[PDB]
Amino acid sequence: GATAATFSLSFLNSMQQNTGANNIVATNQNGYKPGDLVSYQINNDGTVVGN
Amino acid sequence: TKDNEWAVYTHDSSDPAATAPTTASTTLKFNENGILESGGTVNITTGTINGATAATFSLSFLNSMQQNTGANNIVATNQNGYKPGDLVSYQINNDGTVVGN
Amino acid sequence: SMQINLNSTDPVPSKTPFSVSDADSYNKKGTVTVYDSQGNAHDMNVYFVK
Amino acid sequence: YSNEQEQVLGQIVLANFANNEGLASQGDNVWAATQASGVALLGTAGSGNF
Repeated sequence: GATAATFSLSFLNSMQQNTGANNIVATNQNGYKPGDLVSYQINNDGTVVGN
Repeated sequence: TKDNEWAVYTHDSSDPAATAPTTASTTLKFNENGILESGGTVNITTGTINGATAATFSLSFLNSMQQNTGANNIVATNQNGYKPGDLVSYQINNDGTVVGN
Repeated sequence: SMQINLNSTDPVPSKTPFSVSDADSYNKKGTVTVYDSQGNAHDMNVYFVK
Repeated sequence: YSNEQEQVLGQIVLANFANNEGLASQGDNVWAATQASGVALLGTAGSGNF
C-alpha cells in the first residue's frame, strides 16, 4: 500500500575509455528512509548539527 | 487484515468477567504515504469491579505514521486519569508557585 | 543519478531477443535503490546493451 | 529460635510531626510535643510521610 517510486534518473558524466570492464562508479538517491535522532554535535564554526 | 488497513481489538484484563473481544473496536486506515485519516479517537467503556462505576475514555491515534520503520513501534503515549496519591513533600520553584508532590 | 564505466569495444551479444531471464542477453547488470513514501525499498534493475 | 521458626516481636514506629522546628528541646537529644507542633501522626517505615 505504498506509492510507486516516481523518480528521475540521470546518467550524466559518463566515460567510456578502455577502462578494463563494466563497473559502476556512483549510485545515490534522495529517497531517504525515515530515521531517528542519534546525537547532536556542534562544530567549531558555531553551527549546531543534528545526526 | 488487508493492505493499509489495521483493526484494533481492545481487551479489559481488569474485569475477570469481561467478555473477550471478537470484532474490531476500530479501524485504522492509512494513506498511501503512511498518514492516518480514519480512526482518530475511539471511546472504549470498561466493565465493573466490586460494584464500582463503569469508566469511559477516549484513545487517540493522532500523529502516527506507518512507513515500515522496522516493526511495530510506539513513541509517545499518555492519559489524563492519574491515580490517587499521598503528599510526599513540597517545594518552592523559582516562579513563586507552591507545588505539592 | 548513476554513473558507470563501460568498454568502447565491448562485443554485442549475439542473442537478438532481449529477456531478463537470460544470462548472456546483456552486457552489464546494475541496480537502482529507491525508497517510497512508506519506507519500503524497491530495487530497480538496469541492463546495458549495444 | 532453635527450630527454624520466625517470630516478630513488633516493629519500631515513626512519629513524623506535621510541623517541625516547633519542638521544644528537652532532656538529652529528645523533643517534647506541644502546641504549634502537631500530632505524632504515627506510621510504618515503608513509604509516604516516612
